[PDB]
Amino acid sequence: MQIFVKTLTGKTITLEAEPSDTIENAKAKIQDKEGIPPDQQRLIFAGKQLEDGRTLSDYNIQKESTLHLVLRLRGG
Repeated sequence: MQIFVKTLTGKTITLEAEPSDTIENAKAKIQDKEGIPPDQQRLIFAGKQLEDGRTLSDYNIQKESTLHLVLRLRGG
Protein backbone atom coordinates (compact mmCIF):
# COMPACT_ATOMS: atom_id res chain seq x y z
CA MET A 1 0.00 0.00 0.00
CA GLN A 2 0.99 3.63 -0.52
CA ILE A 3 1.25 5.28 2.90
CA PHE A 4 1.36 9.07 3.22
CA VAL A 5 2.05 10.84 6.51
CA LYS A 6 2.51 14.53 7.31
CA THR A 7 4.92 15.47 10.09
CA LEU A 8 4.63 18.28 12.62
CA THR A 9 6.77 20.23 10.17
CA GLY A 10 4.43 19.68 7.23
CA LYS A 11 6.83 17.19 5.65
CA THR A 12 5.28 14.50 3.45
CA ILE A 13 6.76 11.02 3.82
CA THR A 14 5.76 8.16 1.53
CA LEU A 15 6.09 4.58 2.74
CA GLU A 16 5.20 1.04 1.66
CA ALA A 17 3.31 -1.25 4.03
CA GLU A 18 0.54 -3.84 4.30
CA PRO A 19 -2.55 -3.88 6.51
CA SER A 20 -0.89 -6.75 8.37
CA ASP A 21 1.98 -4.49 9.41
CA THR A 22 2.06 -3.15 12.97
CA ILE A 23 1.88 0.48 14.07
CA GLU A 24 5.30 0.03 15.66
CA ASN A 25 6.74 -1.11 12.33
CA ALA A 26 5.10 1.84 10.58
CA LYS A 27 6.77 4.22 13.03
CA ALA A 28 10.14 2.56 12.46
CA LYS A 29 9.75 3.01 8.70
CA ILE A 30 9.03 6.70 9.25
CA GLN A 31 12.08 7.07 11.49
CA ASP A 32 14.32 5.98 8.62
CA LYS A 33 13.01 8.99 6.70
CA GLU A 34 12.33 11.52 9.44
CA GLY A 35 15.33 10.87 11.69
CA ILE A 36 13.09 10.91 14.76
CA PRO A 37 12.94 7.85 17.01
CA PRO A 38 9.48 6.36 17.57
CA ASP A 39 9.76 7.39 21.22
CA GLN A 40 9.33 11.03 20.25
CA GLN A 41 6.60 10.35 17.69
CA ARG A 42 2.87 10.87 18.18
CA LEU A 43 1.09 9.27 15.24
CA ILE A 44 -2.65 9.78 14.75
CA PHE A 45 -4.92 8.11 12.19
CA ALA A 46 -8.01 10.01 11.04
CA GLY A 47 -8.08 11.77 14.40
CA LYS A 48 -7.84 8.48 16.28
CA GLN A 49 -4.71 7.84 18.35
CA LEU A 50 -2.76 4.76 17.28
CA GLU A 51 -1.65 2.16 19.83
CA ASP A 52 1.56 0.15 19.62
CA GLY A 53 1.09 -3.60 19.15
CA ARG A 54 -1.88 -3.01 16.85
CA THR A 55 -2.08 -3.62 13.11
CA LEU A 56 -2.87 -1.08 10.42
CA SER A 57 -5.68 -3.46 9.51
CA ASP A 58 -7.18 -2.88 12.96
CA TYR A 59 -7.64 0.78 12.04
CA ASN A 60 -9.30 0.08 8.69
CA ILE A 61 -6.23 0.40 6.50
CA GLN A 62 -7.32 -2.34 4.10
CA LYS A 63 -5.64 -3.35 0.84
CA GLU A 64 -5.95 -0.78 -1.95
CA SER A 65 -7.48 1.71 0.47
CA THR A 66 -6.16 5.04 1.74
CA LEU A 67 -4.59 6.37 4.93
CA HIS A 68 -4.95 9.54 6.99
CA LEU A 69 -1.82 9.82 9.11
CA VAL A 70 -1.03 12.92 11.14
CA LEU A 71 2.33 12.88 12.93
CA ARG A 72 3.49 15.25 15.66
CA LEU A 73 6.82 15.56 17.45
CA ARG A 74 7.07 15.33 21.23
CA GLY A 75 7.87 18.75 22.67
CA GLY A 76 5.88 20.34 19.85
